[PDB]
Amino acid sequence: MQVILLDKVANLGSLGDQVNVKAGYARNFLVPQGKAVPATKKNIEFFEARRAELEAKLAEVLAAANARAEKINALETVTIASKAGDEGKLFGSIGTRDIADAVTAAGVEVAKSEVRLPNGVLRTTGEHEVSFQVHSEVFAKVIVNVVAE
Amino acid sequence: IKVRENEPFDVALRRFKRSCEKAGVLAEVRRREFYEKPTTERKRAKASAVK
Amino acid sequence: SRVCQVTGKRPVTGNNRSHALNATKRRFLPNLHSHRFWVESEKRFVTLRVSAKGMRVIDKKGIDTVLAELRARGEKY
Amino acid sequence: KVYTIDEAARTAKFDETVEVHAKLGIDPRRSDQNVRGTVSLPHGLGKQVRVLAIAKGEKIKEAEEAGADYVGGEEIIQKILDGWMDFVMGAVGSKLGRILGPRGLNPKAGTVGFNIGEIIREIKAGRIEFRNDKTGAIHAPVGKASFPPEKLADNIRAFIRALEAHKPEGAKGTFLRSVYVTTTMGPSVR
Amino acid sequence: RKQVSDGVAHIHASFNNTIVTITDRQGNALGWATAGGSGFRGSRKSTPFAAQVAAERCADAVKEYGIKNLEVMVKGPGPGRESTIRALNAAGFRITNITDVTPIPHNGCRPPKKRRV
RNA sequence: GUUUAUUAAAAACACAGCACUGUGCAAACACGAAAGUGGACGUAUACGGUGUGACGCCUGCCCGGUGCCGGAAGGUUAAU
RNA sequence: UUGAGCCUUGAUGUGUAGGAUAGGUGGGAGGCUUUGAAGUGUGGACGCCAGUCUGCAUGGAGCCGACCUUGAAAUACCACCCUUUAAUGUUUGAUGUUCUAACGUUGACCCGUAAUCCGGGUUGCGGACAGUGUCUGGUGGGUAGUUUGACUGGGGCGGUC
Ligand SMILES: [Mg+2]
Ligand SMILES: [Mg+2]
Ligand SMILES: [Mg+2]
Ligand SMILES: [Mg+2]
Ligand SMILES: [Mg+2]
Ligand SMILES: [Mg+2]
Ligand SMILES: [Mg+2]
Ligand SMILES: [Mg+2]
Ligand SMILES: [Mg+2]
Repeated sequence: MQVILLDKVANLGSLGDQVNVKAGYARNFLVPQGKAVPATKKNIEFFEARRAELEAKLAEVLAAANARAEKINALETVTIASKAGDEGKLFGSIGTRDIADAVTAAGVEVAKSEVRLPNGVLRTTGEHEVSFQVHSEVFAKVIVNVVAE
Repeated sequence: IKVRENEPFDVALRRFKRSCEKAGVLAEVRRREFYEKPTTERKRAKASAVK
Repeated sequence: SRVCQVTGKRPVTGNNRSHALNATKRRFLPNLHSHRFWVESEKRFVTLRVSAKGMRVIDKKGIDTVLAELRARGEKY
Repeated sequence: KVYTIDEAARTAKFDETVEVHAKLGIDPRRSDQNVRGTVSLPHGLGKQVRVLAIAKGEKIKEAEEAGADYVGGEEIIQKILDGWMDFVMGAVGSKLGRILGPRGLNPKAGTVGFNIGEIIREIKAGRIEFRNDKTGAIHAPVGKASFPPEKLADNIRAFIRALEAHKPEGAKGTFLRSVYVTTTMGPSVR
Repeated sequence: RKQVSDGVAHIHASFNNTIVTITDRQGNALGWATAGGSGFRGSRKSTPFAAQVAAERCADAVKEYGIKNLEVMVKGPGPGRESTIRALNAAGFRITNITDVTPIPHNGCRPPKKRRV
């Protein structure tokens, strides 16, 4: 038969292709342990609706889990009111829920665990930097400036 | 039986084999089985070895 | 009885024609095989005595559709 | 390629040595492997041959100017017949036989042209072009073609040399072109 | 194919004929030749000459693994018994140790009877 | 011992014994379109078939023919 | 993995007069090797142990042609290849390796169920074999239906048509 697959399936499958398999394999193994299904045409278009949706649509929505950072370099500077000891060296210090909570709390809304401050930003005063995370490949840089007020 | 000769010489040197096996017990064990006839063979083999 | 539950196939009578053309009553049995089909929609195996043509029909129509046909004519399974 | 690559001759002196060896079929039933009266081929080729004829002491004044050089006289039939070292080729047709001076004990000579009205008449071309190619072992074809001064112009010996496919026997398959020589080898299909 | 260099010469030497096989140190057969197969048949092959040419055709067949040195194991009485280990020295083999392996029953089977010739 | 109930009781059948041959058990074999059975709640010192016919002394020669068993290199050879 | 096709790629020839272990015709009077040779020294190796080929290598720079003979002339070079053989593939199986999931179970167990049937279930052993359907070649007095002439000094035998 033809049959269209479900899971990845070894030396033939893919995850949702239209392979062609010996019926002995389809009945008796694949379809029963639902790893595939009869290509009843009714189905093959059940799959064409499934060829437009999740893919074409929700990847220009990860073009929004990405263009969040088109507003990461268009400000590129938050200040933290953290002072300085005996020579412009932070009396404060700023981490991730400091650089995600002092990022969210404006027009820059990020998820608190989306702010990568290398053992840095907060340790001393002045300008620093950080690695802001929204996508797996597209993050983005800013500049942080712990203001000693 | 065994000779594991060493360095400088290509000659056999296996004079050993005429001091033990070979035809000794090989022409012997070869043919007929003998029996009580070796008694007569080994009797003449001693009437000799007196003188 | 050598009868396919899907299609009705059962033995049929015909002739054996010799080379001399002698007829002889014979039968033609169907290719019956009892077979365990997994019915997902009932969390159960249902074994049927079917002809291979039968299997082919179950493969196309779909077991759930075929079982329904039997249920329809009060055929048990 | 589809037809023939005559650019596939591409370090001798000249590649006139590119022989036409197009396969033929076996002997299933009864069939032969015959070459016509000097297969010319629709390419002049440019070959100034040497055609030795069994003509007479009359046709030495025009039967020597038509794609040849000389002709063997009537006195030189057996007056030059006592030396294996001192002695295409021709043999006039009809009631003329060639076994009293060309049949003893091993060459290839048969056809040239039979003419009693003209030794070289206005239009009778076909000789000073190509030779022949008869049976050898398990096949035939053995000849020659084109040169180094050719291109897809001497590829008229592919649509008028592989077109020399004659009647086969029964349970045979004559079709396998192959040329070239004194450089490389090969050919495509037929 | 293959390569060994350290081998063993086996020679079967029986009144009727003698056969030579060169094998490796595990006893896996490499090459063999036989007095009766080198020509000469009958009283012919029953000679030390025949056994000689038999260590020869053999050397031209076992050098086909590049053997350099080999032990000798002699079995049987019979011509070619030692005439055949002379052929092996000369043919350009180093020759390590010699041995006799002709089997000696502690009186088992009853050997054949006859030979009223 | 058995047998032709009703023209044959015998030298015919059987018989213990012998031999050959098949059978590893869902045995071979047999009743059965099948299911189910017998063989057997047995298992090769067992079961089937076949001939011979207590016992004594013995049982030679022939494998061309037919039958059976084995073999595969080639040859020929079905549906397809 | 292996038996057959089929496609490239390499082998090799002791009929006689002879410079000599000439395969058949065909191109064919200079190709070649410093893109590193002849001939020595071995390697794998074919085999009528007659001898050949070659990757490696010591090597270090020319061989040839109608040459007159031979029914047929060049290891001068190249071809389509025959004698027979050999190596990858392409394809077709077939034989051979495992798996489990179809299927087999005349192993053990659970339930329906106080049941040596059956069904379902679990587990063990098998396992794409086995077996069955259709088609097909072989076997097939076990069974079946039949045939197995006439003339004739009765019929049969012989003879005859
Ligand atoms: Mg009585
Ligand atoms: Mg009575
Ligand atoms: Mg009555
Ligand atoms: Mg009475
Ligand atoms: Mg019995
Ligand atoms: Mg009797
Ligand atoms: Mg009967
Ligand atoms: Mg009958
Ligand atoms: Mg009558």
